[PDB]
Amino acid sequence: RPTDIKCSESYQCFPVCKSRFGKTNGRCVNGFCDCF
Repeated sequence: RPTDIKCSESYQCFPVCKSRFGKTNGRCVNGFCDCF
């Protein structure tokens, strides 16, 4: 899902998603993290 976690770049999200939600990967969509 998309979130409201602000980011400039994807490598910011990926570990945050893996840490928080336990998702496989994340990507910065339109300046906000999307985890999947």
